[PDB]
Amino acid sequence: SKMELPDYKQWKIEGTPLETVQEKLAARGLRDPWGRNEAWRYMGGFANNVSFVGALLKGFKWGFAAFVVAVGA
Amino acid sequence: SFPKYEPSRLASLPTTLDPAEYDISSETRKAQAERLAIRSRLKREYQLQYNDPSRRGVVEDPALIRWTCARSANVYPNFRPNTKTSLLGALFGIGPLIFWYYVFKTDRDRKEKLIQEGKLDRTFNISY
Amino acid sequence: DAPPLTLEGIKDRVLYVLKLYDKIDPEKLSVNSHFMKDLGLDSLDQVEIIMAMEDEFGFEIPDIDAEKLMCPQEIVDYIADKKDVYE
Amino acid sequence: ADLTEYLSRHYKAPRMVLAAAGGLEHRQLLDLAQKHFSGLSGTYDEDAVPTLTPCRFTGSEIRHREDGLPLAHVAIAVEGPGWANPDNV
Amino acid sequence: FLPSAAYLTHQQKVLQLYKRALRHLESRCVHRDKYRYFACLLRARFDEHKNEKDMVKATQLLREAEKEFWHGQHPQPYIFPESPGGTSYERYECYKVPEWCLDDWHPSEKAMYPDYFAKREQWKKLRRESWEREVKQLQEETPVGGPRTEALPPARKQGDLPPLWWHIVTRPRERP
Repeated sequence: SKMELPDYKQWKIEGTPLETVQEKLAARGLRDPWGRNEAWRYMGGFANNVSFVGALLKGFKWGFAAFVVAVGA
Repeated sequence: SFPKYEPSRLASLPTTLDPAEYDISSETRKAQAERLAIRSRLKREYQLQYNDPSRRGVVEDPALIRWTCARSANVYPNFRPNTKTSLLGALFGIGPLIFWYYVFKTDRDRKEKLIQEGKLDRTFNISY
Repeated sequence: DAPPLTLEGIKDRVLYVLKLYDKIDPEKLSVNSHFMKDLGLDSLDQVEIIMAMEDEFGFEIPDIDAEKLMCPQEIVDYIADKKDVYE
Repeated sequence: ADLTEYLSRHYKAPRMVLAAAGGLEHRQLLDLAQKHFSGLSGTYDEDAVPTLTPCRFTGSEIRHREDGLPLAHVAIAVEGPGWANPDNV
Repeated sequence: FLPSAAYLTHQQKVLQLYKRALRHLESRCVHRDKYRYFACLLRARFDEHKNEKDMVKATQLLREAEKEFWHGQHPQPYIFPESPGGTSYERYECYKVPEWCLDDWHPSEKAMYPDYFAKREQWKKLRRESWEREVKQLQEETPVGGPRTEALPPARKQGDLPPLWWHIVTRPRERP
């Protein structure tokens, strides 16, 4: 039984929210996070999911063409 | 930085701020150890009379039978008629009863007079 | 509604999420190792390890049980007790 | 036994103060403490430790009438400042 | 109020307050990264005064910590859907027959499942054979008349099982 478990030393965190909070916490003077545990929660097929208004923008990124075809009908 | 959480008959005091768990006496720790000893002996004999494969039936709790006979049969002894018992008996046995009595006579006399005159809704009032 | 589990797989997953942590080395991280003695973390970081694996596996363990883990072998054993990992 | 409990519970190395004055060096007294007062109890019992409960000043009066004395002693008192505020000053 | 001891080892009370404050801050704070920031700030605040060698100062800070925690708590902590009071709390409890039963089936169905019932019979042999002398003698010999604990010793003698194993081992799978 294999699952093959995509391993460590792969993330190398680099991400924008954890990077900003590490820099803020370093300028605060702590420099002791948990680690890179949020990287698979942050990037991959993640990392620029759409905002609120874009979810309503999803409605008309394909329907205008068919609507103008139906008006021309 | 708070009004210090007043306790009440509903306000259950949580085990964080007791604050009696600060100046703990050594004899209170000894009382806690005695409490541990009581629970230890009771669960020990529970596991004695509980895991027996030779045993068949119920656990025969003496304390639950003790509570039930205390709650049902141990009421009438003991008892003495005191001031509080007699007063509370007159308050819960006679008070609301005579309250409903006077309001029923009052509403009945209103109905009796209003049908004694005849100005009721008896245009059709079939199902009496 | 039937997630399969295995003892070696969940052992490798707990070892993996231990290896993800910062201040212990990824080189010397045993299956059978102490926590307070050799890995160089205190009580507080150990309970942070406990909290993170509670958050990942979706069921807490109590502080009356959090006194007495001390090693990943008993962690895998206790989580296997909660999950009852056989076919 | 109760005196032994008093000695075991109260006379404790975290809460005791060695203070001295005169013609003697601070490092000399440090040396004497490092000999003798290093290695005391320093270890409490099963968390049975005292803490200052906030005392409840009621405010009331007591009188002890006893008419065989030549003089009379009358004391009156009100609230205290404590130690921290400059109200004590 | 604990199985093993009577007191609860003050360090552990501090650790309990640590876990409950961290859990309530999980419930307080979404987005997980500002949460990580706030948790590291709280962890630093605890490490500001870790090596205080007193005890009365420690429990005074504990009292003030309890006051600030009870003021700044949260009504619904994020308790897990296996935790007590949570979403499940034995959600699939419906199929929890304890296995003292299943011997009261009809022998047609007992002919239907022969292997499990013969192996149940050999577990029953294993239960009965080690029950009397070793179990009762270890319970009556090594403890004092005040048992003083809740833990039971292993049967380290030569062979067979440590006592009380039946209901502890033979409890259901917790997910039918």
